[PDB]
Amino acid sequence: AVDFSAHPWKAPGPNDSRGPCPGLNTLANHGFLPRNGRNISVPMIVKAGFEGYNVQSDILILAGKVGMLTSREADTISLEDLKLHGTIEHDASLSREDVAIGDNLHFNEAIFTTLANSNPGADVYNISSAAQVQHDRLADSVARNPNVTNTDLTATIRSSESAFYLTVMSAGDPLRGEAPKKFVNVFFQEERMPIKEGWKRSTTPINLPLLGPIIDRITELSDWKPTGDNCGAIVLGPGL
Amino acid sequence: AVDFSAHPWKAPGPNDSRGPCPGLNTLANHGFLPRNGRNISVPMIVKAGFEGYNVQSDILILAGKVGMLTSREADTISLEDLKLHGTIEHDASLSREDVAIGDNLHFNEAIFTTLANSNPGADVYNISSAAQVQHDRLADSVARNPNVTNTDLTATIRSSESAFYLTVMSAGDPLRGEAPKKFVNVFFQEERMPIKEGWKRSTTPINLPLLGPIIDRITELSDWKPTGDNCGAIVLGPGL
Ligand code: HEM
Ligand code: HEM
Ligand SMILES: *[C@@H]1O[C@H](CO)[C@@H](O)[C@H](O)[C@H]1NC(C)=O
Ligand SMILES: *[C@@H]1O[C@H](CO)[C@@H](O)[C@H](O)[C@H]1NC(C)=O
Ligand SMILES: *[C@@H]1O[C@H](CO)[C@@H](O)[C@H](O)[C@H]1NC(C)=O
Ligand SMILES: *[C@@H]1O[C@H](CO)[C@@H](O)[C@H](O)[C@H]1NC(C)=O
Ligand SMILES: *[C@@H]1O[C@H](CO)[C@@H](O)[C@H](O)[C@H]1NC(C)=O
Ligand SMILES: CCCCCCCCCCCC(=O)O
Ligand SMILES: CCCCCCCCCCCC(=O)O
Ligand SMILES: CCCCCCCCCCCC(=O)O
Ligand SMILES: [Mg+2]
Ligand SMILES: [Mg+2]
Repeated sequence: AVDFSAHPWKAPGPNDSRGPCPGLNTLANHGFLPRNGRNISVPMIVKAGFEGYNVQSDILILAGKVGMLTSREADTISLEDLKLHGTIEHDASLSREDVAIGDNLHFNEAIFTTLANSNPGADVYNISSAAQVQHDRLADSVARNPNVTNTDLTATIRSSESAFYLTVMSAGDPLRGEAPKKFVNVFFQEERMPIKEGWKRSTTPINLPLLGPIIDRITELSDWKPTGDNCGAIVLGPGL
Repeated sequence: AVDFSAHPWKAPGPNDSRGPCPGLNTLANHGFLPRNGRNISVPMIVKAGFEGYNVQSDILILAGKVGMLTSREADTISLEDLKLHGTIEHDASLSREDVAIGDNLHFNEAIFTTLANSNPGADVYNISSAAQVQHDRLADSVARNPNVTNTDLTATIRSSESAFYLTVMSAGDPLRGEAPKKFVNVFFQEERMPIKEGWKRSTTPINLPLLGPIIDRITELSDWKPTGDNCGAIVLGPGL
């Protein structure tokens, strides 16, 4: 009963709220979430992620309610609210700069180069390439950001995000933990579902049982180590 | 204008969900929240706290959305869900036991003795008595619970809770940070608004600007120090 032809991609206008998350931004750009990116609740996110990507309520409720903390409203956010550093938003992003040394909100092609150039010799990104990218992005933050934060929690969130692009933008079974570069690149660079390019919503549900072993393997292959205090404390609201 | 005659106290039935919070339990017991204690949203908490206690949306949105993390639902909790240790629920409670060594959910008269016996020779509890109680309760946990968690965050939450009973159950201006023992005792022991005893909803709004100096003073007088790592990390959801 979901009609993708009734969900065309449209570029956001200058006052349409967009955040640091390509997943939610893409849903908004197709009208699965409000195109203005505002007044978004967790039930709305659950429905949009199901309809758009076949992502299940388990992960979207867990992440969604943490995301709600970033606004001043009782039960909604704007997508831009999610840029709040140290709730979910973190250093060593795949396509954004660290907030201490740049723009933690907008897609940045220079940052994205690392991901774009990963898995040489193949037309997919996969678990080993995803891990290499995480290793390299963290190394970049440690090199260049004097305020870098790197904890078990940020590392887990980062692997979760890599698992998302490998699964949601997959061509075959999302279980395989690989996704066409052509699909993933459109997802990040244009925050668009690559429909003309051949992408289709997964027919396999993407939930925590599916993602968990992928996340853990990405972490394992990334050669991640604690670097500092390692306290997994999140920011509980804006303006504290 | 709030009609308290239309909000009578009724004892919870066997299937009514109740949690570790006397504030929310009392609102449920008067039907300001659903008497069954289920499917409770942050907007419902905001409205109930305003109507019942004149507590404003600043504190209830902030605390409410953190409380939402304790359930598996998109935008509601059951009151019992709030017992989840390490989200809001903490050791050295005023009226509950530490989860590692007892029941962190139900009112416990033996624990409550410390509060009940505080401020000898006055008919109010006040900021100095509240601080002494927090000191003594923490000392008890440090003595008897080898797994005690005691951090900047838990200390702040604890002082916030003491500030709540001093203000919401006040007779005079809540600014004064003192409340009749007869009112506070009914609040904890029966999770009832002490209307027959003479209590009335504050005509002064109770918000973060009002609570903040009370919180800080309680902490200052309590001779507080952190335990161990002093890591302000919360549990982000159940079953992790
Ligand atoms: C469930 C609700 C969601 C919330 C609240 C959320 C929130 C966020 C936030 C705050 C970030 C920024 C982290 C950072 O890079 O600093 C982010 C990144 C990301 N999210 Fe989401 N997200 C959600 C769902 C999704 C979904 C459904 C996808 C699907 C593919 C997704 C894919 C991503 C990816 C790939 C990134 C990494 C961007 C980068 O590192 O540059 N997210 N998310
Ligand atoms: C006017 C509103 C409220 C009042 C007056 C109030 C009052 C209190 C008090 C006095 C305690 C301490 C109980 C003790 O130490 O034995 C407490 C504990 C608690 N409250 Fe509230 N509360 C209010 C709102 C909230 C809200 C909105 C939430 C979350 C949605 C919440 C969650 C809790 C939790 C989880 C505890 C347990 C902490 C612990 O003792 O371990 N409260 N509350
Ligand atoms: C936000 O959404 C709620 C729920 O649908 C609605 O009642 C409210 O009017 C909306 N506000 C705006 C500004 O659109
Ligand atoms: C990822 O693809 C590369 C190149 O095809 C391959 O060498 C590597 O084994 C793959 N890793 C996984 C986990 O499939
Ligand atoms: C960031 O690091 C610099 C250099 O160490 C330091 O002066 C500054 O206080 C830090 N800022 C934050 C946000 O901690
Ligand atoms: C209400 O909470 C119950 C658990 O108490 C949960 O099963 C249900 O999905 C929630 N939703 C509704 C429809 O009330
Ligand atoms: C609390 O009451 C006691 C006894 O009346 C008094 O000694 C003490 O100074 C009071 N403290 C405050 C903060 O008012
Ligand atoms: C296995 C744990 C995954 C959930 C981590 C906490 C919530 C953050 C959501 C991660 C997804 C995202 O950030 O896009
Ligand atoms: C300013 C840091 C506090 C962050 C919010 C956590 C919960 C606030 C405590 C509210 C009182 C209560 O738990 O009943
Ligand atoms: C319930 C905890 C929330 C905040 C507790 C610590 C700060 C005191 C209140 C904030 C005062 C203010 O700046 O308006
Ligand atoms: Mg980031
Ligand atoms: Mg407790």
